[PDB]
Order: sequence, then C-alpha cells, then structure tokens
Amino acid sequence: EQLMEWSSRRSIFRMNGDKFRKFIKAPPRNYSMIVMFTALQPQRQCSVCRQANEEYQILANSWRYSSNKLFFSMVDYDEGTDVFQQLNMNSAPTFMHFPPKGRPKRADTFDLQRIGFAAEQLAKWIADRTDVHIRVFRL
Repeated sequence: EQLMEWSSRRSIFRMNGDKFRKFIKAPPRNYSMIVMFTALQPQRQCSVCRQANEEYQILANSWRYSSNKLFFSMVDYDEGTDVFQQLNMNSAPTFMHFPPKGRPKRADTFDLQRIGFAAEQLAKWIADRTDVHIRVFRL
C-alpha cells in the first residue's frame, strides 16, 4: 500500500539509493513514478542538468496545484551513485517513467536529445505513458 508514506511532499522526492529501491524498484506498487536522474552539485558544473531541473520543477508544481497514482522524484548522482551504476548511466540528465507493473519500456525513457526538456514536452510524454494529462502552468 505504501502510498500514505508517499506523502511526503516537497513536490519532488529527493531520493537516495535506499529510497529509490523502496519506492520504485520494490513491489507492491499501484502508482507510476517519474524520475529525473541529475547531477546538480556545483563542482559538477552540469548546466544542462540545472536548466532541465528548472523545467522539471515547473512540471511537478503544476501537478501539485491540480491533482494518487503519479509522483515526481529525482536522483542526484552524488546522492544515488549506486543507482546510476545499476542502470548503467554514464551521463545526465535523464528522465524515466517507472510503471507500477514490470520494467520500464523503451518509451519509458524520455527522448531528451530529440525533444528538449520543455515542461510541456515532458507532460506530453507522461500523458503518452500514463494517460495522466498535466496542464503546465507558466511555460
């Protein structure tokens, strides 16, 4: 049932390895999870991560204002190193959707290199993957 613990609320769940596995890898689940894998710490100087996180934050708060079976989270490289390794990530940022049942599918990784990371675009993707339609407020 773990939903109740899933609230929890700074609009985007800051996850370590333990939290990622508990709330995303471990069953049971009946919710979808969106995860932004990022590297925001200043010594990394990932400008793309900083920009994309600002769009992610717009999307996540747009959900929070009107909306559970969908939650937003992030894994920062320097907080979830084991997680990047598990998922063979050599780069950042990436956005993924983890369905409640089984593994993410090929489309469950957002095509960032093709699309950009506009909030509106991320919401299009989430709707194609979960049928949850988020109307983005303010660009």
